[PDB]
Amino acid sequence: GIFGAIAGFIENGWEGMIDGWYGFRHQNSEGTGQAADLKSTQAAIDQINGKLNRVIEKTNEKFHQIEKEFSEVEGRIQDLEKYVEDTKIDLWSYNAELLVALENQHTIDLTDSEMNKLFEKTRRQLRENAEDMGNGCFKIYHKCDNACIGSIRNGTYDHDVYRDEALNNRF
Amino acid sequence: RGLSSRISIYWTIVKPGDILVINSNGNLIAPRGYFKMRTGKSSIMRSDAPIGT
Ligand SMILES: *[C@@H]1O[C@H](CO)[C@@H](O)[C@H](O)[C@H]1NC(C)=O
Repeated sequence: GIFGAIAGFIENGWEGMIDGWYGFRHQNSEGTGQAADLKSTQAAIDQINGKLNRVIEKTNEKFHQIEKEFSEVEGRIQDLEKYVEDTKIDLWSYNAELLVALENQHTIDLTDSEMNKLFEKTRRQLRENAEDMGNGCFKIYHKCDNACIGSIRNGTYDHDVYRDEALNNRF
Repeated sequence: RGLSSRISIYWTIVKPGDILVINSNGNLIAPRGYFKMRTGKSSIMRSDAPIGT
């Protein structure tokens, strides 16, 4: 999208991730793992819902209106009734087409945004202890077991602990 | 339905405080009374759709 993450520098999506919209896959000494990020998944879902609720909201109630069909040719007044209804329908048809186009463009951009935001948050956590591999993966230059990965995921990672090790392995 | 003759229908609305007056030297088809007028959500539609519960 507009941030270049989804369909971006992130090659493709994971059909295998069924418990969230965004997550982590990791590989370390102990093995490989996958976990969903529920906060950012929620951010996306919340926005999309907000919008969904804006649009799906209560319709307007109308009761007695002008007649829209006619069995006889009457000339002027019927011309006018017909023209008014046709005008209305064209304008609302326009509103709807556009609503959808804009809203959709924005949904695509905001979901891309959420992805990119998670990436950025993580990179910032890792400090000097990892490098951006450009594929949406970080290379972590110290020894990271499942607990450590977890600490990265739940936001508690303390970089200063591993900084010496990592700094050493980076250079 | 048998006739070459016709009846033309007309209506008059009379607000409270006003008065109706009917004057005819003949040909008049006279009202028998009045229909109450209400305002509200009522309307009319042309449809062949069955009504259902
Ligand atoms: C994050 O993970 C660590 C290690 O698994 C755990 O001890 C800690 O409680 C977690 N932090 C939070 C706030 O969930």
